[PDB]
Order: sequence, then structure tokens, then C-alpha cells
Amino acid sequence: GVTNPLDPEEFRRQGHMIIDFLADYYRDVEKYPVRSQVEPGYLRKRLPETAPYNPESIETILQDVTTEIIPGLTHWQSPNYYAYFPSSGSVAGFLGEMLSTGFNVVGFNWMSSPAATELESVVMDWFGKMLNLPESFLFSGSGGGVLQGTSCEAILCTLTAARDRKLNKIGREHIGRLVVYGSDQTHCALQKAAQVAGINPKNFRAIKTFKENSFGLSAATLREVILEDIEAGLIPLFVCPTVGTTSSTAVDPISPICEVAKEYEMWVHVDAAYAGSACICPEFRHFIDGVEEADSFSLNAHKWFFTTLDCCCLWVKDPSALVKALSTNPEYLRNKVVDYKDWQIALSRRFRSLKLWMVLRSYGVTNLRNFLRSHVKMAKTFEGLICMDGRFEITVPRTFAMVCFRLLPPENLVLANKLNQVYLETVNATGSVYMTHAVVGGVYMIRFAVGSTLTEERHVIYAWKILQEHADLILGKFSEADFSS
Amino acid sequence: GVTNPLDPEEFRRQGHMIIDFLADYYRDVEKYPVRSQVEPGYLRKRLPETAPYNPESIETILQDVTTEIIPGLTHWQSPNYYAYFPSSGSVAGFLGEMLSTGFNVVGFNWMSSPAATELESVVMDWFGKMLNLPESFLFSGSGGGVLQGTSCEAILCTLTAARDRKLNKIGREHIGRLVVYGSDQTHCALQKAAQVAGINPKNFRAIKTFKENSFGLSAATLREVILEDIEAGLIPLFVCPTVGTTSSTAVDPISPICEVAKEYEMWVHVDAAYAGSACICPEFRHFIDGVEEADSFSLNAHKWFFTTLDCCCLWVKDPSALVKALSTNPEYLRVVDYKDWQIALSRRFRSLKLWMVLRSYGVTNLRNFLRSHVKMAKTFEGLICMDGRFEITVPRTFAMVCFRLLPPENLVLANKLNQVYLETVNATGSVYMTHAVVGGVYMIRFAVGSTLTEERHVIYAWKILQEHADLILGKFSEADFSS
Ligand SMILES: Cc1ncc(COP(=O)(O)O)c(CNN[C@@](C)(Cc2ccc(O)c(O)c2)C(=O)O)c1O
Ligand SMILES: Cc1ncc(COP(=O)(O)O)c(CNN[C@@](C)(Cc2ccc(O)c(O)c2)C(=O)O)c1O
Repeated sequence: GVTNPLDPEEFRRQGHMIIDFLADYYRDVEKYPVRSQVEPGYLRKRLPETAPYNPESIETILQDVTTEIIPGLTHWQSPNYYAYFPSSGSVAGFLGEMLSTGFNVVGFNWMSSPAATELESVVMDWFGKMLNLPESFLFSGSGGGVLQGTSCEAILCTLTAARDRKLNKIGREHIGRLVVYGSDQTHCALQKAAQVAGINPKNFRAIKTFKENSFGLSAATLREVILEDIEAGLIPLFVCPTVGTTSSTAVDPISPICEVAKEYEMWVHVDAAYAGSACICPEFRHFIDGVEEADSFSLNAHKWFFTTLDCCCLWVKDPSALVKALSTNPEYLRNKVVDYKDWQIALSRRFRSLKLWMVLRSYGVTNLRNFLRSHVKMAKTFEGLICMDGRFEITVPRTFAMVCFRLLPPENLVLANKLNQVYLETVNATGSVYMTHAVVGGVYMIRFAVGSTLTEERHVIYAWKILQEHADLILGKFSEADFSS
Repeated sequence: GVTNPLDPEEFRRQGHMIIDFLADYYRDVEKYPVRSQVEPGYLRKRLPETAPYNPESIETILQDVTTEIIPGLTHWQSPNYYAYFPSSGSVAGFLGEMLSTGFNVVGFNWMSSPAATELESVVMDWFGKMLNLPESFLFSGSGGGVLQGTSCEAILCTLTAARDRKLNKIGREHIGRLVVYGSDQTHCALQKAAQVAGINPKNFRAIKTFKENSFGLSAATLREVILEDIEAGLIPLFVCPTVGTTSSTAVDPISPICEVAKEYEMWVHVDAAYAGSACICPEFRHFIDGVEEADSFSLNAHKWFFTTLDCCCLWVKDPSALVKALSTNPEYLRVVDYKDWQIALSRRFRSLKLWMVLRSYGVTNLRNFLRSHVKMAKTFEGLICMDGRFEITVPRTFAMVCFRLLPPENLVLANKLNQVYLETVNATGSVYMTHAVVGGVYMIRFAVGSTLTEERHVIYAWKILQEHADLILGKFSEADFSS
């Protein structure tokens, strides 16, 4: 006897085990060290080298999940986790994938699941109006929205949409002259997107940012660089302002960047990946002011909107530009029911809209706003606690729920960077908290970003006390010779 | 106060609701019409225009799933679903993504979750040895395997690394001379991959296939086209032999194609998205014979390996080529940085999906699972051969039959006959199959693969095909299809 792999009753049986296994996880997630403490190669030695010929009980697999898999996790959901940007999830977002995985439809056209395409077009207008985007970006007006996996894939489709738009006008042999623009703080997804699309690696620009502008891109400096490319015979094509960069959570001013990009007929993709979600709150919406002149806008719902990884939201003014670059239909039908596969790189589309649908319904706009707000006040609190300690300084202004700081010693920039390097890694090696760094403007600053869904105010104070405890211990036995190397 | 959106008790309470909800769905899934019967725009009318300002009870949400979302589903998981290619699911694969959604870790480097990277390299060697792949593709030898979301992006990363392999030898100004090769049966993922990767639209070849070899690509025909392109000033770059094409499950001979591709220093990517999973069985492994002389191999483990959607398995012989092409570190610089093997930076715990499926079912049963699918299709093929008014159009290779109803200029007539006949079967909502036009002949595809599909469902589908064959042919007139 061999029970069918999709037995409804065995599905129910084993399914409840995991739901209780994961509920127990979120309950006791505080007890593991946040950053994993295993050595590289630990798993190849604790597991067999071949697949088993006969079945293994789930009660055995779940046990090995506890002893082999779990010690090899860096607990992104731990309430004492602040590294990088949040992997923000929720119950509503979790059950979104569960229904999407249970149904297991492949929405590569409208017929394969009408609801999997039409619902995505509804909730992208829900989230559009919440962000108060102009009618040019959503389906009520003359635009559209698509759900994908990464911003990097979303930036790519946009880049090739802009690229093909230009090369269709002037010719394909000029791909070696197209230039892609971003600041030196723009995330490395823009560079990778350029590399894949056939953009020349010598034609990728990392415009310099200064501390005077808090490391935001200067429309003056950008246009300076463009004139160099035009004088050199290059074709400027694609510029990517960022609202909430990865290192110093810096913000670029889009309204004068579209000014410059309009002059030289460019594409303005605006990349709020992390910080885009906070713009559903009126007090933060000013950060994407000037997005009405850009060609596309990108935010990542798994970073700061409780929809589980992965879920990336792309809005475009001209969804036909993606159709003409990504559809495999002949080039005389792309200019003539939504076929969302022509808006992205993934043909086998997933029922990703169920995640967003359940998050917006199960919490509503009012509570969804306060969630993001609470993460901002918690970091705002952390920023104020830093300020009342004369041993720390704030390196750059806080914009959205992430604080950058540094423990100054009693050029010394080399010395203050080795101090923070040793101070940070000592706090991180305890396993009690986890937070990363960034070298911005030569300074070595520690990044404290609050966003874990299970993070409460008591955890920020716990991290503050641990930062203070090591501050005492590090500076108490201070000696330049220990850090002057 | 305000309940936390990740409360353990609220997680577990609503978590068991959906588990019962889906087990209920898998029980009654046979009652819905397989192909959706809603009209375009049905859901914008039944739903609000704005997101709610106040939370809605999970109980009320699930009622709108049954009454508004389920009518808009084409039941890929129905036991009577034979359209396109299977969406192979299983309990184990479901628990793999739910375990990987509960942790919800981002695997963009080894430290963000070592097990997310380490486990991915064990299961891909488990699989690799299970398909009897050469040691050149495994981590034990001198290769490597990476799990990606789709084939279109797996074919991409190899395409955008084969290009970088050659363009870094001859200079990047020759991108307009690189030719991408495939048959006219090769899936449109190769065209799209070449489109995104900068290959010129004029330089995509869809080499012709003939019925004389069941529409598999001929290395002789491939070589004729290559010399044609060399004398045109072009540079042959990349060939993609397909094992089990989407239209008629044709097989391109891999070994002679690599022979031609080594003459002209080409990249041979084997596409086995559907068929590859069946080479676990030693009696099927001969289809990817010659993969030892290729550069990359890819199968989708959502079509025929019970891992739900999505799970694509790429085995590259030289993982340096991907890294050197997809990493963003300076070119003088390029543990496992798996993100440098694909287009996705924030990578997910796909390994659990493939881990549970291999572990809880075992090698012995997994073969019998695929063997069962093939055998049911091999039985449906035998039923067609007893009804004298049907014709098997092309040889059945894996678990999919291509048949057509014959009538009692003639091709146009018969092609219209099967179109009307097929859509009358599909419109009942009882069963669901799709078609293809291979060699100008309209044929019906019967793809057995749904995990819930038993033998009585195939026999049930045979009866319905016969009741409509009796029906359309009983009142046959040339004029009804001469239009
Ligand atoms: C500002 C910005 N834009 C784009 C991206 C890349 O998009 P993606 O990798 O999702 O496709 C980033 C990347 N940010 N990634 C982090 C900050 C780490 C990270 C944290 C939480 C997540 O949910 C993800 O996916 C990544 C990194 O350091 O690389 C970005 O910041
Ligand atoms: C032989 C072959 N190679 C590649 C692809 C593209 O892979 P992906 O789209 O997964 O990146 C295909 C596509 N096949 N897709 C179907 C058969 C529809 C389909 C059926 C069942 C599924 O689980 C998926 O994902 C798609 C099509 O007809 O296009 C392919 O056949």
C-alpha cells in the first residue's frame, strides 16, 4: 500500500503538525542566538550523501529540522534582529502563501486562473491609492501594476523596457552606447540589472554623493556627468533614484532628477524597496514627491509590508513598454484581459496576489499605518537614547525606522573605524542581538534598523543595554595600540 | 491592545483553519468545473474599489475565497486536469514551502542562513546522483547545482554567461553577431531569454523540424544553418536541445548536437523542464544520454516532481561562468555565493521543498509515482487505438498522448473538426485538455500528471471523449467545418 502523495486526510494530519511546529517557533524564537554560530560545511557532514530509497516519517524529518536545520538559521524573525532590512511577515501574509501553495495554480495566462490575474490587478490599485500614486500608475487611469519576486528582477524588466524603447527608435547596434545612471549609494541590483540586459560594464555610472547632501544624489552632479557622456558620444538612457538606500537609508530627490532626465529623454525608475511602504502614511508621503514624472516605481512588500518573502510591487506608466520588450509574440502584435507574463521575466507566474490581498484585508489601512509607525518611533527612541550617551554619535539623519551610529574613541577615522569594527563584532558574537554596518563617506557606522514583526519596545531597550554594556567594557580598557593596527 | 501580526497563538489558530480549508479543497476539488467559467472582469465588480480602513475577520475572508476566488480558478490540482503540463504537488512539497515561509529567511549570503545554502547543495547532489548525472555536474566532482524559480530565468543565466564567456574573449562590441539556436518546437523561454540578454532579434534561429524524425532537432539541419550564419558574418553561440518539448513531447538527440556545438565552441543547455524528472527511472535515463558532453541541464520540479510551484533545478558544469557573469563585484575578483548563480538576489529556502519530497517519499516510490503516470497515459493511448475513428499523431515518450479525431483542404477540414470537438469537451467543465499545431496538424494533448489523478479519472476522460465523438460524428456534415 502506498497512500497518494496528496491524500486530503494525510494533508490535514501533517499540516497541523507544521502549524504547531511554527507557532512553537515564534514562541521560543528568542532563545536561539540570532546570527547562526555554525562552521561552514557543518551540514554536509550531518546529513547522508544520497537520497533515501524508502520513505522517512515526518516525525523524523521534523526532528532533524530542529537539530540540523534550525541551528543553521540566522533568525530573521527573531525580535532581537536588526541586521540589513526587515524580512517583515505576518500571519495574514503567511496564510496568503498557504492558500496560494494549496491551490498551486500556474497563472501564466488569464485562463489558467482568472482570479489569479484579476485579483493582482485589484490589489495593486488598492496599494496604489494607499500610496496616493497618481492615476497614471494604476488601472483606473492609464497605467498598471505587477507583482514579482525581487526589485532586481523588477528593475531589470524596466531597464530592458527603456532599452528596447530607445533601440527601436535609433537602432540595435547602439546598445554599446547606452548608459545607466545611479548614485554610489544605489544598491548593486541596478548594476546587475544592467549587466544582464547587455548594458556595457564600462557604461555604468556611480555618481558621487556627499555628506553635505546626506549622501543623496545631486541633480546638479548627475547632469554634469551626462554632458560628459554626450560629449563622448554615449547615449544616456536610464536613471534610478533611490528613496531609502541600503547603507545610510539616504533619500534621493526625484523631482529635479526627472527634470534632468526629461531634458535628455531618459527613464526614471524610482527605487523605494525598503522605504516605499511607509509612504502610505501622509507624514512620509513627501519622500516620493516627484514620482509623477518618473516612468516607474518599485517597492518591496516583503521588506516592510508584512507579506512574507518574496513579494515586489512594480508600477508603470507605460505597461506596453514591458509588453514590447518581454513578450515573445512577433513585434507586429506587441503594438496591437492582462497577460502578466509579458510584464516580467517569469512565465510560470505564482498566485502572489493572495499574500497582499490578505494583508490589506486582515489589518486594514489604519492598523497597517500604525505598524510602520511603531517601527519608526522605536528607532526614534533608540536614536534619542544614543544621543543622551556622550560616547556615541549619530552619523547620518534618520529617515525611516533605521538609525546609524558610531562609538567614538576618547587620521583617527582609521582608528574610530577599527573601534566600531571590534565593538560591533563583539556585540554580534554574543547572539543576543544582530546588526550590520556600512562604510559611508569613509566613516564606519553601525546600522540599527527596526522592522522585525515580533519586535517590541522591550527589545530595543535590551539592545541598547547590551550596546551600553559593551561600550563600558570596550572603552574601560582603551589603548590606541590595541586599535592602531 | 493591538494584536501583533505574528502572534504565535493567533498564527496557530488561523493556521489550522486554512489547513482544514485546503484538505477540504483537495477532497471536493473534483466537484468544480476544471476550467474556469467566469467572464473577463468578473472580479472587479464583486470586489471593493479601495482597501478597507478597518480589519476584516479571517472568517469573512475565507468565505470570499470560496465564493469569489474559487470560481476564478482553473483547477490545476483537479484529478481530471490534463491541460498543458502538470503542476505536480504533494503534501511533502507543501510542508517544504510552509516550513520555508515560517522561518521566512532571506538567503542572499551564506550567513543570512547557512542551512539555506548548505542544504541546497546536498539535495542537488541527491537529485544529481538520482538522475545518474556525470560527476562533472555535482559538487562532489567539479560542478554544481542551484535551485531557481523558473526555467526562463535558468536558461537566462546560462545564456547571459555563455555570452560573457565568448564576449570576454572577443570584445563586447560583437554582441550583435551572436546567434542563439533552437528548434521550432523549443519553448518560447529561449527567445525571451535571448531577448532580455541582449541577443539581436534577427539572430534567433528556430531550426525547422520534420515529422520524419518526430519533430526532434537534427544535428545535420543544425549544422547547415550554422554554416549559413558563419558566412553571413555571424558568430554561433548557444544551442538548447529540448527533451520532451511542450507541444508534442519530442526529444532532440543531445549527443550529436553537442558534437556540432564543440566544433563551433558553443554552449549546450539541455532543457528537460517536464521530462527531466522521469530520468530517475533507469529505463528512462537514456533520453538525456549525451548530457555528459553538454554545459548545463535544467528541469522544473513543479511539472513532474511533486514540489509545488516553484522549483527549477539547474546543473552547471562550470559554475564559474555564472559567477563571472552575474556577480557585481569587480571583474578582477570573480563557501557558496549562490546569489551569483542567478538573477534573484533575495533567495528563498527552496531546498526544504526538494528535501521533504525526496525524504518522505523515497527514491523507490518516486519512480513508481512517475511510472504510474506514464502507465495510465500508456493505457489511454491503448484505448485510443481501439476506437477506429481516432489517430495517434506522434510517438508518446513520457506520460502524454497526442491524438486527434478523424473525419469520415482535407487538413483544414480535419483541423477544424478537432477544434470544435475539443472545445465541446472542455466547455462541459468535466475534463480539460489543450491542443497544439505540430507540422500543420491540429492534435489534442492528453497529459497525465496531476497528483490526485487515479486510473478511473483517465477512464472517465476516455468515456467523455467517446460520448462527444459519437455525438459530433453522428451528425457530420462537411459544410459545418468547411467554414
Ligand atoms: C534599496 C534597494 N533596492 C533594491 C534592493 C534589491 O532588491 P531584491 O534583492 O529584493 O530583489 C535592495 C536590497 N536590499 N537587500 C539587503 C538590504 C538585505 C535584505 C533584507 C531584507 C530583505 O527582505 C531582502 O530581500 C534583502 C541587502 O543588504 O542586500 C535595496 O536595499
Ligand atoms: C520544455 C520547456 N522548457 C521551458 C519552459 C519554461 O519554463 P518556466 O515557464 O517554468 O520557466 C516550458 C514551459 N512549459 N509551460 C507550459 C507547459 C505551461 C505550464 C504547465 C505546467 C506548469 O507547471 C508550468 O509552469 C507551465 C506551456 O505550455 O507553456 C517547457 O515546456
